[PDB]
Amino acid sequence: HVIFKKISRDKSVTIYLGKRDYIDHVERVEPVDGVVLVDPELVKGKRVYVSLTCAFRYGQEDIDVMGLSFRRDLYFSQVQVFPPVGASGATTRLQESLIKKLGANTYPFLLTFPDYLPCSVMLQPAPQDVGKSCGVDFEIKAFATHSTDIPKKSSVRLLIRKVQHAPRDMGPQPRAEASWQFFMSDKPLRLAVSLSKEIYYHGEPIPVTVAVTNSTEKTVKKIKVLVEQVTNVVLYSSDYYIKTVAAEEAQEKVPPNSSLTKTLTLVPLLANNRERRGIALDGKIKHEDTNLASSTIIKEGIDKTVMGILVSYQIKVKLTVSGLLGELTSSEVATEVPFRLMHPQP
Amino acid sequence: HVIFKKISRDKSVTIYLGKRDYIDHVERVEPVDGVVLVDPELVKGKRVYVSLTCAFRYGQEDIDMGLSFRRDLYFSQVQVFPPVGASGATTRLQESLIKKLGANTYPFLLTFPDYLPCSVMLQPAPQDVGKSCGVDFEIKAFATHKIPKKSSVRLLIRKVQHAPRDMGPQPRAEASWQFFMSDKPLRLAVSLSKEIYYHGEPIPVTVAVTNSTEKTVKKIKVLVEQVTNVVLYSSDYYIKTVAAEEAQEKVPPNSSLTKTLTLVPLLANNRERRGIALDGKIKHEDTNLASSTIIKEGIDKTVMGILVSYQIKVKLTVSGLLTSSEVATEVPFRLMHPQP
Repeated sequence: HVIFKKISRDKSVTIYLGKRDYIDHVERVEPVDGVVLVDPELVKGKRVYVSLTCAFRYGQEDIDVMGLSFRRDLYFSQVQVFPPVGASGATTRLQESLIKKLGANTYPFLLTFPDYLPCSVMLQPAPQDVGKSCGVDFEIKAFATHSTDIPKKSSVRLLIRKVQHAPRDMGPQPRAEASWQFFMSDKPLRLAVSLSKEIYYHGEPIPVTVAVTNSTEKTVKKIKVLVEQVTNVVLYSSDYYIKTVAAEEAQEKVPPNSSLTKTLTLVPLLANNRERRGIALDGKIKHEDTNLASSTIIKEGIDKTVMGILVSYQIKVKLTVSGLLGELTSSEVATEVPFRLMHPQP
Repeated sequence: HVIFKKISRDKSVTIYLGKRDYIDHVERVEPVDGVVLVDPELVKGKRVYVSLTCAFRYGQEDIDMGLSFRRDLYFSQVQVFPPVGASGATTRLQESLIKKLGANTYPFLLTFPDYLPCSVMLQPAPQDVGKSCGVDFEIKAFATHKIPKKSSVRLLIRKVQHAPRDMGPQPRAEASWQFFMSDKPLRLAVSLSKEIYYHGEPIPVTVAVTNSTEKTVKKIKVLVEQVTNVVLYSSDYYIKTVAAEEAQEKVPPNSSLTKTLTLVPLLANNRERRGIALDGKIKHEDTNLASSTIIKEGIDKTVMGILVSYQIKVKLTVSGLLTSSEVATEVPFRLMHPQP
């Protein structure tokens, strides 16, 4: 979108990139295309490498106590860029323009993503947690190696994002119908759930049309619709945990042998969901305001399991019915229907 | 398709067309291009118009007798005689027919707008002896002094859709359920082979079910459902099962099963059934089940007529701890004729 630079401490290696965000489509991931500008006197008789790193990070910064920092590399790849051996391969329009502008000391790099990688997802801390941080982030590091024996001064690092957008074509209209049976009763309780579409945007309302046809003597006390964020953490073992994001309930109760068809609109927002621990968010560039994490789309039929933070969404409708032992005691019937919460295509 | 003619009863107007079927590509509909041969002695001082008409029709004959309903969903007409100046843009078909027939041929072009249905009829029951319903298209050329019936000539045409070049995503539907006592879930997932299927082509329905409840899934049943939308004065719906298959396998508590069942929706298995949507006929010939209607996205006017869509319904019979619970989810697909 716009060309940005970062110069190393010793001013030996300068890195150039065209964009911060790199879009993961299901079929293919957008490659990291860029150039490095070197000072030939400063890089005389040393090798320069450009690396791409995907890291699972845990920060902890307690005042007066300790500073513990944890890191696990899910991906690491590097290509040599200096000294040049022959001509470079296929170059992008961005790379060709930048070599043309800067000069002869400019050298291109291309780092690619495989199929088994997550996206830039961070986890929200509580006000109980002052220095705690958790998330998956992507890094490009250009470094020189004076091998007369890695200097920190020659190395220059820059944060990037692997992002997913909403697909060109929408999925099926997500809908489910259920007919439940009780202790001895011949008559059933029927529930039908329907959403307006498969994919919703951040801030967009979700019209959940719910159609309950109660034909029993049982009274439906309240009907509750809730947006559930399914957060999956994969590292050594796969760990699923569910959190409620947005919730609304109808004012009307459903009578015995009577039906109700009501549509309920739910808006999931981070502005309503602040201060809660473990809420998955879309990864920041540098300390800016963010939203709730986008739905992760994984490539089908891949060999290796995807590690990191994987985010799923679902509409749950809960029905409290008057169960056994009378009207005073109650039991639950539920339906879960998944959906995608995603950013629009630019 | 070859060139065909129909002559007026008084032999005043002869209409020529190159084809009967006109393809509704979603972005633009194929226009009706033709010519009209006229007799100048019989048409001296008269005005000739060629019209295109879309009509919803209903017929009733003999129970206790005659009733016919008609709604013109579309009407447009163009004047051809007497000619004022020169013709506009002409197709190669129009130019070839003007040269071959001579001086008294006049071209017509009648275009379709975006909001129109396709040629869809409805199948009657065995007992329904004189009952017929459907949306049909008409081309009519007529002379005007007051319009005589003898001077007019009418000719049936079809608005048809074929399967698009670009196919949509692989159709997937997931749903989970929690029962009355147990907080344990039952998850059902459905996947299809294709987004678009052809007439006669088998549909592989891959059903995946993971049981965590204390309850047993007795039978798994898959249905091909024809959804028929009749729009005139209000939007009305009815759903009819076309093809049905059930698997012999049952799913126990704390178990998982993935099964793939094959269904072939055909009219041959669905004859003698009332309300079944069918692709419109030319004249009494054998047809198939109606093709899935594709409507242009973001159009201003509501589409009237008979609109046909297809869906895969899978329902699981879940036995309790009197009668068993049923849980179901739906997934759409398209059933269409292939590209010529």
